[PDB]
Amino acid sequence: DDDKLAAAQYPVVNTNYGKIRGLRTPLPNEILGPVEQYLGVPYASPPTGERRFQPPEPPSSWTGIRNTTQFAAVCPQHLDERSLLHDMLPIWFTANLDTLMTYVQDQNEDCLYLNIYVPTEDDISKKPVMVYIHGGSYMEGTGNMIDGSILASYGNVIVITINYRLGILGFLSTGDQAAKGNYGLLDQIQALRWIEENVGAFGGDPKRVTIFGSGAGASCVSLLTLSHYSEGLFQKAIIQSGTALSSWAVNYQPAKYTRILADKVGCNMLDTTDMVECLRNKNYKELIQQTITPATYHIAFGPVIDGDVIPDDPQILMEQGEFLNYDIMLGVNQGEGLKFVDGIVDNEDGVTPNDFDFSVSNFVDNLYGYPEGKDTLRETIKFMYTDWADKENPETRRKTLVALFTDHQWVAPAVATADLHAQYGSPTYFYAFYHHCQSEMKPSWADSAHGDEVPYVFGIPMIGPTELFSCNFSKNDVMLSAVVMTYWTNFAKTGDPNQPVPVAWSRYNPKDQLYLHIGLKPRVRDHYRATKVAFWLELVPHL
Amino acid sequence: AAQYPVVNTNYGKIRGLRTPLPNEILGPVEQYLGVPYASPPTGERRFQPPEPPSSWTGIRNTTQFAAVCPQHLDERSLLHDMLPIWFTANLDTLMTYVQDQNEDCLYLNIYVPTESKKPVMVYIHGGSYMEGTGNMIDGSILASYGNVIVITINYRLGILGFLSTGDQAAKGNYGLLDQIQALRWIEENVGAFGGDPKRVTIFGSGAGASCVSLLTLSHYSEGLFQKAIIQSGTALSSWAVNYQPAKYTRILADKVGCNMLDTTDMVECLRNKNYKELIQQTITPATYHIAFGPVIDGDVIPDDPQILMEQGEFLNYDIMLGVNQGEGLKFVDGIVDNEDGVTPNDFDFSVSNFVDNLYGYPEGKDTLRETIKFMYTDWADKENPETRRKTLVALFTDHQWVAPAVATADLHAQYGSPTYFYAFYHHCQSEMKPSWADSAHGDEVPYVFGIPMIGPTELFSCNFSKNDVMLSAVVMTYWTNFAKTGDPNQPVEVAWSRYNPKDQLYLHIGLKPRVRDHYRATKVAFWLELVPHL
Ligand SMILES: *[C@@H]1O[C@H](CO)[C@@H](O)[C@H](O)[C@H]1NC(C)=O
Ligand SMILES: *[C@@H]1O[C@H](CO)[C@@H](O)[C@H](O)[C@H]1NC(C)=O
Ligand SMILES: *[C@@H]1O[C@H](CO)[C@@H](O)[C@H](O)[C@H]1NC(C)=O
Ligand SMILES: *[C@H]1O[C@H](CO)[C@@H](O)[C@H](O)[C@H]1NC(C)=O
Ligand SMILES: [Cl-]
Ligand SMILES: [Cl-]
Ligand SMILES: [Cl-]
Ligand SMILES: [Cl-]
Ligand SMILES: [Cl-]
Ligand SMILES: [Cl-]
Ligand code: NA
Repeated sequence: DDDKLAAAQYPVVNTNYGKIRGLRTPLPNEILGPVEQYLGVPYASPPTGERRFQPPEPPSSWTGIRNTTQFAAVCPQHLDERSLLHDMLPIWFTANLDTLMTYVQDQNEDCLYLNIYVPTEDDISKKPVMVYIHGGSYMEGTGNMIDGSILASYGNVIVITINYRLGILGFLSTGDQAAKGNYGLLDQIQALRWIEENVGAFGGDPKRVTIFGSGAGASCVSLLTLSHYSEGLFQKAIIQSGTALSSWAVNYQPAKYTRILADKVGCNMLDTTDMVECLRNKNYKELIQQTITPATYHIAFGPVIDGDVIPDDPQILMEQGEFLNYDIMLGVNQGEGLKFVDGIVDNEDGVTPNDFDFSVSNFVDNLYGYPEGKDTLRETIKFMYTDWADKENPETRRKTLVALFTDHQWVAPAVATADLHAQYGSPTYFYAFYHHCQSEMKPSWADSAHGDEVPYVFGIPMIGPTELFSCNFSKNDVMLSAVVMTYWTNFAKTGDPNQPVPVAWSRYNPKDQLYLHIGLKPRVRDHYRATKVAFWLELVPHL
Repeated sequence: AAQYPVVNTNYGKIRGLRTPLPNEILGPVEQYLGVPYASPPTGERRFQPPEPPSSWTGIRNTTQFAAVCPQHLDERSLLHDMLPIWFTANLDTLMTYVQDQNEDCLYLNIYVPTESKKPVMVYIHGGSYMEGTGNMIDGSILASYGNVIVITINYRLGILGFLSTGDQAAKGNYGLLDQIQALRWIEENVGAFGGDPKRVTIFGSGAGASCVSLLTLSHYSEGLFQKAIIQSGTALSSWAVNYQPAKYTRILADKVGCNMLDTTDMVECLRNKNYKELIQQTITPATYHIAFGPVIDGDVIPDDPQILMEQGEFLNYDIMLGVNQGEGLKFVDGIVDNEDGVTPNDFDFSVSNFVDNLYGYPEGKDTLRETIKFMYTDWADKENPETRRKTLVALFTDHQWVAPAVATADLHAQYGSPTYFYAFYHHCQSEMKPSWADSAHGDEVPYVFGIPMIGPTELFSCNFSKNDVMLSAVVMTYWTNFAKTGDPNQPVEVAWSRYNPKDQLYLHIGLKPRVRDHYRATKVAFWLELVPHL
């Protein structure tokens, strides 16, 4: 280096595709060191024209030095704001999205970019790498929305956020060879390949890559641990409030929704090859502006069992042992399913016996459909989710309904995953998350909800302002963020959330079933919601 | 001499005895033993309702127990293995009471304290309708301690009390009608003993509690008592009522040479048999059921007890009822290992058999079996073999005692009739009880009758401490306050709140008595609400 100061302030890295120039970025927090930011790094060719509804290809090489100093365009996205998938998004998701200048007026089908946050800290070795897969129900979001600077600086790990194709463009499938689906997953895989080959140039360790995600990102992470395409690309996974086993994780009726789309957009031809080519040439505004409403608690565009990328049912893939070679941390938040009681809560924060019966009846219609012994099943669910010690209390009735949806959609599938992963000694760690930041939009009576661990994972309380991310942070929030980031980055470094940086988080196994209660008072407990989980995992599959 | 008090009854004068009690600060008691309350149910009056007794001239001695009703003591029986540890598990020391038997057995015993007209507590013994006697309970301590008259009764048992053809040849329920006739006698005569016929409480344990429950639901009981205490039994359990009397009467009649198909001829033939010929026969009912007991006759018991309760027949009475923590102890006989545990195989076997025996085959038997297995598994400690033992005791206790007691209480308290509920959580030290066992079937009886205030007796079967003495005083005060006022808190203690279906307040009775709520509410709702849909 000749101009050593320029080389420090505007660091240049030589990738396999050419040189890029990033930005050394100080962090306002006095005790956090600067990070190098490389924003808008292309990891694949633009999936445009004939590459729409096709797997991603490697990016083009270049000569000279390419600036990677600001966020690239976001993947095209729209979704009906009354959609159940839209209403299940975190309380902070939309407001934070609208903060992004790239989101607001820089959507582009050319969107396969990633963002890299490198600690400037000097190890006097190669740093662990944490790769984040954002949520948003497969339809919305961007890696740009998460600043990985503080996690990187606090943990002395490289943090990478990725953009992958969303919605129709990422997941359209015909259920046959014309459009095999899973484009967004293949994008994630191609990012991980790029990372494997290029992260060494940033001082990163390809042999210590952890993938992590929340919501639909956690479903993606779970699905990647079960695909042969992912092998040798990462060694650890953290799975936050999502799984491969939930009703909205996989689309079992892709052809139906693709046809509904085609007909809304002037592609009424029956031949699937011609229909796909017609959609392939449609202006993308036309496509993403359509409202294709799935059956309740299901998805219209998302991952499919294609027989290749996802060879079979996720339960079967877990039973066959695909994910056993990864160390896995996974968990849930106490009241993920808060939106389940949207509409049915009164001004005294209660629900009526009538509302309860209706809600359970609709739950069974939508999630079980018409199984052997449906009437028995509905009755047994009502019984299990009634508090017989206080059966006239309307506020308790509200709580049990949130519990029903939380248990079924998040808790039982997480525990099933944990049990399938831990059953032969593969390292497994389970958490239940009990804290949430103060937010005026949230009801007083609400527990930790869907997306509420995310501010703690990314160290947002340390950024500076008390009022950010739809939160009002306290000193306890700062402490809890530090606890969480230490566990998460320790895990990335060693596969053990207790090592090397200093309460002991014990390993999960199906026998003792130890889990970390994460809150202001972290503590190891056992058999999380054991009776309700056993209900869903053991009794119900016979009713 | 004052040692031999004479009382004029409506039928003639009787001589009893003034008995000192070992304790000097408990008053003496006058005892009138073997008082006839009905004519002998013999000859043509076998299998007929009881008639009033005959009058007599002069003074008739009522100075010793009369002969008990015929009964066989059989260790092959489950209705025998069911009986309290004190009842029959002590053998040659119970035979003391049951050796002098006679079909002429319609006698009662009266215990009058010597301290206005006194309340009267009338006790109906248990023994599965098949065995026992009032003579086995000495009412002297309860009477003297509570300042109430205590009366124990003998009623026809087994075949002679309960044989029925299921038609008009033998309508059944002779034993219940005996109890009614004793209550009539008491209503008409107890005044001569200083008793108040307007303050009569009936009480019973086990099958005696089932009898009490059934009497609250019979129009024949009207005007004979105002209060009931119902200890560890109901009208609603599988062994309370015989829904198949003709079957078992036919089996008996065939063993004994009464093979006629005409039921009038079969009954008259049975009348001609020696009673010993009858009580000797092994007649084995379906498991958890009875061969000879109360029947739905259309008269004494017009309909299913559930239906009688919903029509409100017992709404006039003030009722105290309860159960013991671990009633169903015998359910796990033979499957508890030397470390007090039960295996998962023995758990699955017990539950499966439980369902075969109590549900037979309802709409969805497999669903039912798997659901019961789920509900009685401790999913937070799935491998613990001692917990597995506890949950089996709980299964049987919940089904046979707790759920039907709560159903009875709810139906009684529904529209504001005074109702009190208890759960009994203490038992005396006994070497033939396992160290891990909770309060079992019959374990409240020594406390109700003040047995710790005398000491270990032959029948009980207990070593007693200071705590047992105090618990007896607590129980006797509640029981006798209730007989006095209808309120266990008032004579003219921890406050025992009324039971209603909303708040569901009950008294935890033990060394630390206290009011709690919603006793085993989840398990009770399982049996009462969900299961009838499975
Ligand atoms: C790269 O960014 C820097 C910083 O603003 C700018 O001076 C330089 O001209 C940029 N290079 C190109 C090719 O845009
Ligand atoms: C009544 O009992 C007394 C006291 O034992 C006795 O003196 C008398 O002979 C008895 N009367 C009879 C048997 O008629
Ligand atoms: C009472 O205690 C004695 C010790 O004096 C013991 O031998 C006996 O077995 C106990 N009795 C019962 C019924 O448990
Ligand atoms: C943050 O708390 C302040 C009071 O300190 C309040 O005015 C504001 O509405 C809160 N913001 C959120 C997003 O909860
Ligand atoms: Cl490119
Ligand atoms: Cl996210
Ligand atoms: Cl639970
Ligand atoms: Cl007579
Ligand atoms: Cl008794
Ligand atoms: Cl319970
Ligand atoms: Na700083």
